[PDB]
Amino acid sequence: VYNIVYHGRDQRRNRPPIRRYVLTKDNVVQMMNEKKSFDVSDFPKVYLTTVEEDLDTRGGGYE
Amino acid sequence: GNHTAKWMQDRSKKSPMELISEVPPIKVDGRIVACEGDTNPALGHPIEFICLDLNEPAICKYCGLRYVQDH
Amino acid sequence: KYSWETLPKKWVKKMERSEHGNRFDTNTDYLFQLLCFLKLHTYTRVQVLIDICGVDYPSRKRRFEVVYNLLSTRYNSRIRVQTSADEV
Amino acid sequence: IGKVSGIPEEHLSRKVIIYSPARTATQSGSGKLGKWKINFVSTLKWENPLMGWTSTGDPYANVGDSALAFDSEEAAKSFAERHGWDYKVKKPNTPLLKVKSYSDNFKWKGN
Amino acid sequence: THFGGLKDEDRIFTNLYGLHDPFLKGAMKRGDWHRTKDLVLKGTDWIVNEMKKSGLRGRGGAGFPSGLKWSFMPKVSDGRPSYLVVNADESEPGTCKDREIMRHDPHKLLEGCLIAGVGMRASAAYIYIRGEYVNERLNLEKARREAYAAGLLGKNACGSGYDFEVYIHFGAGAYICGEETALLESLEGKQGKPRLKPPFPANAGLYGCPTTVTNVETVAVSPTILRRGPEWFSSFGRKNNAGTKLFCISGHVNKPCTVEEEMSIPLKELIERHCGGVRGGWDNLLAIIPGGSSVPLIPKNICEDVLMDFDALKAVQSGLGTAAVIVMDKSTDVVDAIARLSYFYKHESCGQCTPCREGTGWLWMIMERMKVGNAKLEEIDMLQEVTKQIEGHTICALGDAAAWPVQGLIRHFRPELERRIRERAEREL
Amino acid sequence: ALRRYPTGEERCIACKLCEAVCPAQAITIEAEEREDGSRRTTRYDIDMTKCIYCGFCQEACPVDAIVEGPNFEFATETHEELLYDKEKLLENGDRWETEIAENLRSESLY
Amino acid sequence: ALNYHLDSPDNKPDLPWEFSEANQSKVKEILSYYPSNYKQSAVIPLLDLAQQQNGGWLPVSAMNAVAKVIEVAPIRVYEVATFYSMFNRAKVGKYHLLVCGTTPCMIRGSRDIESALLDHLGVKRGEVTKDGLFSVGEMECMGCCVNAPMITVADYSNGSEGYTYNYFEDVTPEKVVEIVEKLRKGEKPPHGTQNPKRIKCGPEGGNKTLLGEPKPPQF
Amino acid sequence: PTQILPPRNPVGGARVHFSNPEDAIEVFVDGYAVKVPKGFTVLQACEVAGVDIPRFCYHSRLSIAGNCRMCLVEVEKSPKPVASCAMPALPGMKIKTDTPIAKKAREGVMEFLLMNHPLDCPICDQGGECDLQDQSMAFGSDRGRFTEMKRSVVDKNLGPLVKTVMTRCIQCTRCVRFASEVAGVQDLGILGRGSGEEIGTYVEKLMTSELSGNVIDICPVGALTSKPFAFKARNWELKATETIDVSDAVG
Ligand SMILES: Cc1cc2nc3c(=O)[nH]c(=O)nc-3n(C[C@H](O)[C@H](O)[C@H](O)COP(=O)(O)O)c2cc1C
Ligand code: SF4
Ligand code: SF4
Ligand code: SF4
Ligand code: SF4
Ligand code: SF4
Ligand code: FES
Ligand code: FES
Ligand SMILES: [Zn+2]
Repeated sequence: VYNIVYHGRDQRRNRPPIRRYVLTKDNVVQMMNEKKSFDVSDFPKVYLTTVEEDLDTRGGGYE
Repeated sequence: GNHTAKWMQDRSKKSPMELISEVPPIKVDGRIVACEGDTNPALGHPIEFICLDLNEPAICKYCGLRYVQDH
Repeated sequence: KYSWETLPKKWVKKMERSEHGNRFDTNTDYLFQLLCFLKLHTYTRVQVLIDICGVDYPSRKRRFEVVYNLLSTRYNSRIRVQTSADEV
Repeated sequence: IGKVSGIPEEHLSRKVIIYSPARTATQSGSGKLGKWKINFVSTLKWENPLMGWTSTGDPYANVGDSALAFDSEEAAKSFAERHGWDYKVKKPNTPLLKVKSYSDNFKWKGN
Repeated sequence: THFGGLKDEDRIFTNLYGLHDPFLKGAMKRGDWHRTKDLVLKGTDWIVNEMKKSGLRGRGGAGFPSGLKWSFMPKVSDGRPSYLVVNADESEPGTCKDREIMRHDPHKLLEGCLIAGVGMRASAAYIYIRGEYVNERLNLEKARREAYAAGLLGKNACGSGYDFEVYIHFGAGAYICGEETALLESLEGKQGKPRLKPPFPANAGLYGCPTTVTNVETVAVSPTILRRGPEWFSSFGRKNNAGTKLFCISGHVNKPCTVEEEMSIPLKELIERHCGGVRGGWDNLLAIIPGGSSVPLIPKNICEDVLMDFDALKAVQSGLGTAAVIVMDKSTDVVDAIARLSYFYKHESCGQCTPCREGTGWLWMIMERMKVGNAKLEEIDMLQEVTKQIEGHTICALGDAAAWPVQGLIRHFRPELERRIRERAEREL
Repeated sequence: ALRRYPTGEERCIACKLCEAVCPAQAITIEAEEREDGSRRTTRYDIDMTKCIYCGFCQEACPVDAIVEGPNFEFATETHEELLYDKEKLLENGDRWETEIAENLRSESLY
Repeated sequence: ALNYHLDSPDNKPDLPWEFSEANQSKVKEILSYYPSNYKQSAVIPLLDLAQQQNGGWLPVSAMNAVAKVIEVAPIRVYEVATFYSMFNRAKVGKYHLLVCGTTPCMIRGSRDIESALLDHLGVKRGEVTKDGLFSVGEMECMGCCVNAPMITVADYSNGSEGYTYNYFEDVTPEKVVEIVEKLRKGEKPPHGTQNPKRIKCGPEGGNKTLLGEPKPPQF
Repeated sequence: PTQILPPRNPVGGARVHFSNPEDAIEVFVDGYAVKVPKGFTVLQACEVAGVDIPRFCYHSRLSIAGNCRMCLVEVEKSPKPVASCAMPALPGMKIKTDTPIAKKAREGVMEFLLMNHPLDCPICDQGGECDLQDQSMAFGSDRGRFTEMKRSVVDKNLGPLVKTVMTRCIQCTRCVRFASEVAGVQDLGILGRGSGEEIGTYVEKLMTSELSGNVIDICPVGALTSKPFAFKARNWELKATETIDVSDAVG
């Protein structure tokens, strides 16, 4: 209320600028050679969701 | 009036210009007034501070009300 | 992102973003081939074309930009492959 | 790309003006410059006689200003030449940043 | 060492209290105009060098090292006749040390005009008397007519080959016009609105011609600095700060007086010795504004052992301005006093720049609320932040001079402000 | 309904904020310095048919000049009547002021 | 104090106004100080001279005459006349007692000085008395600070001749009312410290520093 | 790493006029060197760098002023935010226009300007086209702590062209400079000091000068507005055509 400094509170404009840098063939062949192996944890995790029958057990039917 | 003759074709109910030019100017103490609106600062216009240095009444632009110095 | 390492570099031709939803602005020729990838792939399984958003930039040379959204119900991620094709 | 664009014939013989809107003289701020806009003259606007409001007949009334703004005279000219309009590009008049300093207000008028 | 003791033969401003004749036949007896012909003949570079060697700092609020300031003036004259505006105008609250040089030995001020003029290659001196000093500028015009009739000033500087004439301008009641970059304009005829610093007065000041604005006390000790020893002058005060400031013990002292005394003097020693003592004893002291009004307070717990020199008072989170020490005892409403100071800075603010023009009326409104207690405990942090919004941004240091009293009041007597606010709260409900 | 100040004088100073905020561009406002000198709208015509009743005009208006009266019962036999004229039919809010002033006095807390 | 002009029969740009004799010479001298051009520099002294000549206030005709004498557009003279505080633009009577009001006076009873002076005279703050003689006007720091409470009179009775801007300092309510009565009786009270036992700007018990006879120090 | 920096062309395509290609001073605007001729104020050294520094009284045609401090960029080694409008670019000077000190200085000043300023934006003729509104909505703070009695000023009669509401006017002095310099008639003035500052003729004096209707475009605030265009329209309704004029042969 009495501390109206804005640039700290700002959200619209208080963001890092877009860093659009070009990759040339050298960079990507370097990256492909650097990627030696796809060990586990270099793989996207699965969104695990199984179904399970439940009648009214959550809270006892009372929420 | 003539401006008020553009939107009002009734010409029997008093034109708003006259309804505001017939209300007396409000005496006050200082050199600046508030005129927040009718009475409730949230149901009137944005508060408009008027200067009363002149002798003639200084109208509030938003509400037409008039204020005089009352020294 | 895993998807950029495996993907043939040529397929993500022009651009690539890294926030507000990641995108692979590709070329129109490699598009359905790129859409063949990210689907029918074990570690990138989208299977769900959410949306195909035409976007028109008159000041570009390739006016339109056919923004293919893609959801991955398996890995719970969303990729936005784009293109660029003018009026003809 | 004028014929495939579905625009009616009578609106592809239109004469446009590819200007760059000058800065609004009232406000000294350049945040709306450099956005070249085609200007379909679209002068024909009468007054619908029932109510006081106006009433255009040209389809290209507003889109010249609204939502159709390029970023360079080359892109705007390429656009107005694809569609087959007779564009007359009106160059933007830009300001000279003439050198000026504070200490010139307190200049000495010799004697 | 241990400073403070200045013997009556070491006070530069003799006839301060107007006991003896101020004009000629009364000034030559006090050594004024003694051998200025030799000094002018000793040259300009020698004068600047001896002023720098004497370590004389600015007697005015700026505190800049004089002499070094006089070396800023151009050496080769490119057609612009270098001027010398003397800042006689003070208008700082508390400051009468100028009022005792314009009258009561003004010939020191005129001889200083001449010696600094030959010092900084000047060609005319415009003693900008404060507007209200009507009797003072009448005495000074009398002494100027004298020094003109005695061949001291005008077409030959005291018989020497230097053409130097002193003209006496006088403003009209404006503390703002007193500023260095605003003196030049208020004297140029325009309003007393400061100019921005990128054109410095030494480069393009009065009439665009180069000039340096000097307070009367700095320009007026210049003669006796040169005639006596620059080593003798620098033998007073601490290492950097050196000289004999002319103080003005202003308020709430049982014997208020302006008295010349060595710099680096303990503030308590000055109070207890010369002006008597803080009304009701030193234990009755509440706060002290050590400089003029452009300086934060001293809450009496760092006022016992603080020295009235630029460096120490700057190190105590305050400033030594015109050294117009304003003393306030436990009986005053210190928040009301600082509210009246902020009202002063609201009144005497030429309004040229937005941070001061508006924020000073704002500071006055917040102070006239907090002196009753109408504020909220977080406004004391708005007031600090408002002052820090005013401080660095204004054209001249008046923005500072208006943010500093309130900043010091907050920093020191925040307990008292908070107490007034809480007492207002409990008064309600 | 275009509100009025208790002492006559249409509350609608012609800022054109509601004409700007209107999503459907229903409100057409033309302004003229009246002889009294205080700005007012020579033409304040809301086109109710071209209007989405979203209350943006009530929010955007600075002085609460335009408000939506709880009427909602104004089905008109002919379309031309449904176009609410320049400050004459929206000036019928004076009848609805007794309810509009109540709703505003109770909503202004939000 | 308005920062603009409201015409009046006493004060309007129609009225002819020009520096009287015994003041044209002062005008010529004041203009002689400053160079041929840049004579605008002399707007403060010329305006103060016009204020002294017209009995204490600056009519618009006076500012126009100063502008003609000084050769700038009258707006620049108007700008300087409204800026500087000493220039009264409405009549302040014959004396215009200026009582300082800054902190070094406020803490030393200057509010009581002003209140006593006001209730004795009977004017709000700056209104001129029905007698047309006196008027009170607050002024910021007047320099007279160690002389703790002060009151400056601006004798506008004669005009540019008997114009005395006296400093009555170290005053008290009784001293102030005495000064005002002795002023309305015609005579000129002795200015300076209204409190003996102290020399001007002195330590109130006899000065403690400047005692030895002045003499040329060892140069 | 093979980045793509934006072009960073001047602020409005402003042609930069070197008096000679030798005295080009090189200053750093946000760590991006720009070559500006000798004598360019920091504001122009930034308008060469595409950085648009918010200015209230600095007009390129008019003289340079410090009547407000809305620009206050922070140069590298100065103790206080320098007003960009008057600080001449020195070679090697590092201008940081968006550093927290610069942004806090801008917010500070835009609070002072909106402090004694009346809430006339709805009834202000220049409501949409306003430097004060568009600098508050872009560089000034989102909230105002001033809750007291704003100062108010009577409306001066400046003729049948310039409607004047000096309460809105921020006393940036731009018009009193335009009438003294470009219009050259010298009728407007900054009468008084402090917040009591009032812009206009001290005696009722219609601006007899032609070319003095442009003070409205000069004015960064509604205060000075076209009385003929009293309120008839808004900054957004007006469809603009870049036509020419035929009244006088200057074209
Ligand atoms: C806020 C402020 C207050 C000032 N007060 C005074 C003053 O009381 N007396 C004075 O002679 N000059 C005053 N000046 C002007 C200069 O700061 C400085 O005192 C003068 O130009 C040169 O004095 P010096 O040579 O002793 O440093 C003031 C300037 C500012 C910005
Ligand atoms: S507003 Fe303050 S800093 Fe700016 S010129 Fe006036 S007194 Fe100086
Ligand atoms: S509710 Fe109001 S703003 Fe919205 S469309 Fe209807 S008239 Fe326009
Ligand atoms: S109804 Fe509200 S927004 Fe529309 S013109 Fe009137 S005051 Fe402005
Ligand atoms: S100039 Fe007018 S529109 Fe702009 S902020 Fe001030 S009152 Fe509002
Ligand atoms: S009237 Fe307009 S141009 Fe003149 S000072 Fe005020 S805001 Fe600036
Ligand atoms: S207190 Fe400052 S002069 Fe009287
Ligand atoms: S416009 Fe450059 S600081 Fe005021
Ligand atoms: Zn109102």
